[PDB]
Amino acid sequence: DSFVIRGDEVRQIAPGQTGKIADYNYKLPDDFTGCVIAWNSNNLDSKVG
Amino acid sequence: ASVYAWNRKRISNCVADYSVLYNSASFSTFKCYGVSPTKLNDLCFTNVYADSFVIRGDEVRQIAPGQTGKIADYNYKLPDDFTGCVIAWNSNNLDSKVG
Amino acid sequence: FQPTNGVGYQPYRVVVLSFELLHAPATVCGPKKSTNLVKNKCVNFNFNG
Amino acid sequence: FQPTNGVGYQPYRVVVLSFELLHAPATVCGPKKSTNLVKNKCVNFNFNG
Repeated sequence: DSFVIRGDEVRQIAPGQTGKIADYNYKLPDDFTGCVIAWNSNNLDSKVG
Repeated sequence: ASVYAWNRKRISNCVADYSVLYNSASFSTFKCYGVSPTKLNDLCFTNVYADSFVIRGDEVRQIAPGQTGKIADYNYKLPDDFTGCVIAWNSNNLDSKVG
Repeated sequence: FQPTNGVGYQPYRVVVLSFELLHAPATVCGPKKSTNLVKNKCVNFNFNG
Repeated sequence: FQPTNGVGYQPYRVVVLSFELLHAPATVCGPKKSTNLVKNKCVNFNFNG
């Protein structure tokens, strides 16, 4: 599952946390068996303006 | 190169298209002193010196005429009569590794 | 997104890998090399996980 | 530098272009294209800057 979020809401991508991404966008099960890989993409996903 | 060993390249005897620098949106800092930034194309210059280095984010404001700081005092000092532009962009992907 | 925005509001690309391991034959495995079959000896063994 | 550091402590690549305008002939000129020479008439001219 690949997507793009902001930095403070990376901590919401984990089993058992709350927030706008966890509630309304992407929810992880509590019995999740797997990994979460997050990296900064300021050069590719940001534009001046 | 690092800021203490900043790299100067001599640009001369060519046609310089400054529009490709200006229209592209990745340069977070584009500050010209003594020259209007949108009027770069019509002017002719004798020679151009391009000085390239890497600094952290709070040290970008010291690359300006008349400013002070560690980079201005010990690493890279611009003259008070400086004519030209400072073009700084984020390079977090290319110059940072985890650890 | 802007490149001047702070790391709390900077883009992060997130890939969430979910591994499911059922009572099914495994199709996703590592590149560990298959050795020759040595039988009739007391060996540690690893047959498809 | 670390990618998790805030934007004060993030890498920025800086190019300083310094133009010198002496009495020497100008060699670095922009992409403006030349026109034909018109003589004996009042014109508005740009002769090499």
